Amino acid sequence: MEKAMPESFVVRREAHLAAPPAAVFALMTDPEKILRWMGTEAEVEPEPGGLYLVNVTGARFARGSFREVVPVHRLAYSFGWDGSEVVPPGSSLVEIDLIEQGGGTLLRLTHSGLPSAEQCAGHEEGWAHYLGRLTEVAAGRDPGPDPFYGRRLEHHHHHH
Repeated sequence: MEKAMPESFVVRREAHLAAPPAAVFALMTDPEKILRWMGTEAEVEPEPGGLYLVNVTGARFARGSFREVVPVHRLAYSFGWDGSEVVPPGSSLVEIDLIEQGGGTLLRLTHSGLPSAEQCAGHEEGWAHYLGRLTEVAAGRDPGPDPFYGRRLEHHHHHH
């Protein structure tokens, strides 16, 4: 009936970036550049040994599980969007692929799993904004939107 990995439900999205594939990887390879567009706390390749991990939301993922790593090319790993319950390893699969093209760079995103419609509708809307925000950075840094971050000469408390 539905033993492991119930149903299928697969979501795929595409986007056109005017920047090369190397620039896109650099953004996901740099923990500080991410804070410029989303991410309140990120840390990658910390102590010797190499370890990619970023807390996109909350702080739940039980244990990491890298499947395949290919810099400036493609990435394969799972962790869930943490948009509901917890989404443990195997419950969903996230993959990002970079393809070089004459007119900008094409980025393909596939997210498998989605055991509930709320996660499907939430992930579809979540990935659209995430991908849309990334395009703004790829086509130009310093995003117009200021969901939380937006430094612009702010006053401060005077000494007393």
